[PDB]
Amino acid sequence: KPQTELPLGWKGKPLSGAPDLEGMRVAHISIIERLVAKIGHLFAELEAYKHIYKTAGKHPNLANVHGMAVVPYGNRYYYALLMDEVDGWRCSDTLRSLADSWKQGKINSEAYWGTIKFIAHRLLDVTNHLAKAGIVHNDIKPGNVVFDRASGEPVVIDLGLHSRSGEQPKGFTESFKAPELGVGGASEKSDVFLVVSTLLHGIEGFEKDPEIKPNQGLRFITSEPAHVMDENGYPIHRPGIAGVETAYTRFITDILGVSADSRPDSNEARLHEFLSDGTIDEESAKQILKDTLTGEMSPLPTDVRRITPYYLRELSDLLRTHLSSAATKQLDMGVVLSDLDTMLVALDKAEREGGVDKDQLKSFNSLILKTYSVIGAYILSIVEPSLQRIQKHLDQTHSFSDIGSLMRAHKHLETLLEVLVTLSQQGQPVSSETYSFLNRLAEAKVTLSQQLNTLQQQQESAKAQLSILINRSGSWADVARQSLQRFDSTRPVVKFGTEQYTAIHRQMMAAHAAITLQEVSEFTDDMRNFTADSIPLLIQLGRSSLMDEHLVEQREKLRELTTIAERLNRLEREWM
Amino acid sequence: VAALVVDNGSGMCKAGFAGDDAPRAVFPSIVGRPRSYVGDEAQSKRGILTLKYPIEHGIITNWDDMEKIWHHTFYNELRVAPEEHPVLLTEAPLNPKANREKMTQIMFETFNSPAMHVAIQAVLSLYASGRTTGIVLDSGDGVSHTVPIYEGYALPHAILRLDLAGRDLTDYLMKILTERGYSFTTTAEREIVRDIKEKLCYVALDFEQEMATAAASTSLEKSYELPDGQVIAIGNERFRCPEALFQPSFLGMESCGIHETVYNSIMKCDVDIRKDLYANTVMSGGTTMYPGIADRMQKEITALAPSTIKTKIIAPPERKYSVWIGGSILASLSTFQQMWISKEEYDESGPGIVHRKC
Ligand SMILES: Nc1ncnc2c1ncn2[C@@H]1O[C@H](COP(=O)(O)OP(=O)(O)OP(=O)(O)O)[C@@H](O)[C@H]1O
Ligand SMILES: [Ca+2]
Repeated sequence: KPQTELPLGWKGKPLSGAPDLEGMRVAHISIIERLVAKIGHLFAELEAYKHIYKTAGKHPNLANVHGMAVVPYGNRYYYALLMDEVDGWRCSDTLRSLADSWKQGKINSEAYWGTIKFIAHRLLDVTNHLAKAGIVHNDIKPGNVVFDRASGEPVVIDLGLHSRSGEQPKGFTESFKAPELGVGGASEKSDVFLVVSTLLHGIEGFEKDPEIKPNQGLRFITSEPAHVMDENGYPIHRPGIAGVETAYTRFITDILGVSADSRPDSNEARLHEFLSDGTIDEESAKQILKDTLTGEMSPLPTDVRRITPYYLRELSDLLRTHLSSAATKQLDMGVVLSDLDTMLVALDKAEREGGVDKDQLKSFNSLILKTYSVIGAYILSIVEPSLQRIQKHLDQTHSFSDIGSLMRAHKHLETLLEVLVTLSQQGQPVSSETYSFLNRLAEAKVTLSQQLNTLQQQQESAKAQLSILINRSGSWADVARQSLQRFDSTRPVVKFGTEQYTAIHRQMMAAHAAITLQEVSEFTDDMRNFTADSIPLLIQLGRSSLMDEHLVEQREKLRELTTIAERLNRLEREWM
Repeated sequence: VAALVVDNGSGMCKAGFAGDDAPRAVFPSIVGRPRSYVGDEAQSKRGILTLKYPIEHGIITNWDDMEKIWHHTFYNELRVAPEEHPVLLTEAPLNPKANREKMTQIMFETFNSPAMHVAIQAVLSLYASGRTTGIVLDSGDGVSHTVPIYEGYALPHAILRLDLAGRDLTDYLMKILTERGYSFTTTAEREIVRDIKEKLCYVALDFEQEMATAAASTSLEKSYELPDGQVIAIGNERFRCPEALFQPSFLGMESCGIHETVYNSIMKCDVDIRKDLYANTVMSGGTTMYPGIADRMQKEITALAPSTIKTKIIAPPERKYSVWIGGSILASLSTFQQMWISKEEYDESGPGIVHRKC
């Protein structure tokens, strides 16, 4: 008999309403035919539920526990906490899918934030409910929150680290915990912290940036872009970064950024500006969650992480272990070629995007070359995806940004080819499959060189037109720069309020803009024609890093000239 | 005595006296119940209220709340006595007859108006253009309409409704501003975003070209100062937001843009009158107030229409009040005082009279 046909039994006296165990069978936590069993601290957890149930009562957003049972598991029999199954998704999966549908326009902004504030009101109602029984949860996080598909309701499902009010917590999650939690006891105001940091996790998308922790709240970048740009000019939200102080940021600040004493409790937090203003009907919110949970789940994003100095060092550490293993003759030849392929993908991503210094890039690139040398001195199914990835890179539209990428890809295919035929020298001979693979590599190398020659020819052409364009600017560049700087010194900005209230302020700008436009009145046609040529060229040159650093410096020279010229071309329409 | 002109919309209510250039009272169509206030005060006291919109997509859905707005309009905004002034109300195209009778009943049995009349909103906008023939693009806060009108008669079979308007655009601007680290969520902040939309947005004549300009440099970026003093800066969101009017896919909708909706309305009319519609395309509503929308509208329709067709777009300087202005004009005519539904007529016929007189 497998354990799927072994019966279950009770340990103590089950709670009122508990089901009959006679017909139940088995398919951490296991599923029972729907019920759920959680396999010392377990018995204290059941007692916590019972205390809550008799002091505060049962709760729709709290787990429904039936009692302690003995279940067949792992060639043994275990004590198991029996509870109703919350059929749906976990908090991380739900909030990711919710935000995803929002961005795709499946729901509008009032539906998204309304649902968010609905979820907040429920969680804070739970922490308020536990506070009635004098019980602190101490471990509220996306893993311990499950949404029910049928009702669209958030349900917290764990009490294993609970404690009474004023005593030390049984445990905590270091990534979400309050500053005072676990030091020096626990409190309701520590649970409120957890609720917010949990929400902050799923709103900002902290799962795409492992270098930051939800309990650190929000960073404020106000004098600089609080965002990053993509390929086509669309701003992209940075997890944990805020560009302006709003009700949302105040909510985080007034809770995650204050001491326990100054921190609001569950009822106070629900009266906050963020949770008071901008809410929707509960059933509308519940309906949105239903539709989300009955739809397609947004998967955990893989390889979405930005290449930072920290992460680049991590990738560097991975390569050095291969170097070390090679010195001790235990080098894994298979995983070192596949790891190197992720390095190139990481390096390409780091080039087109920003952040990491170029000194660290050349250093990281040298480390890759070093690993190649060690591999070479050390002397198919694994290198196959590497060729497929590169071949798809060859069938795309290329830019000047891709030249450094195509060079390294060529080096990789060249190294793969060398490795294969070198192993045939004093090892297994070249097979019919390896042979056909060698020529597929060889064909890609040819295409790689043909395409790389074209790009550099086009680059030299673009570099020629670039210098020609900079030359024309010499007659108006510095004069127009001084004028626009004098104008920008007046701090031009559109003000809030009625036209009456902003009348004097607006006509002051029109006067300033007029003066500036009179000082450059003799270059107004040159600057108009200048941007007609420079903008399409700036598009061709891009914003990514290029090998020719002189070209990069000149490209930014043009970008600054273009910025001056195009703004003056639009200055009348903007402020007059 | 001066007749009253009241224009009830999804987001804003316009009221005043017939014979004036602009409505003297313009306030949000919001009613706030406990857990009662109307308009601005309802917004200022939102902390103890639940705000609702009586009008949805140009159609009244909450008659109890609609009464409070009219009561607020009369005794608080206009500060007049409804029983001493005839009243001209407005209605959306294809407004259900049950709504028309209910509207009639309220003005007579609740506010005791001496006389009333209700007119189609788009038709009043055409009158304010000095036209009896043409197609109107009416676009407000909740609904957009294309209404072909010939010799004073609206053509019901060619009228198209498009659930795409101002509050959708404001909502859209709220989402795409988060990508810049700006998180506006509350109703108060929604109004601020609406303010940003009305001051920094514009319609690009060539969308893909402007996107290239926005990506290449910082030339298109403009700064805005929040009421608390905070300064934000936005870029391509300026023209990406009203672009949704032409590309509803930006809003998750699989429907035609305003330019293609106008074309489809014209193409449902008789062949021999399409020329007159093309030459007299009138724009109405606050949503049509974006800088550059007329030129873009001209461009897009020209691409759809046959080559021989002449395309002319009329866009009045304050077409946010065109409906009201058209109403003020109509109620000022003494040739029109023949059309009012008198209190006597109502007591004789009942609510069902509105189908015969209006
Ligand atoms: N200058 C402007 N630029 C852009 N949008 C504007 C401008 N002025 C007003 N609006 C928008 O117009 C909308 C309201 O206009 P209007 O009063 O014509 O429509 P409404 O009657 O309230 O709505 P509906 O016609 O759907 O009933 C608001 O959403 C507002 O954001
Ligand atoms: Ca309207």
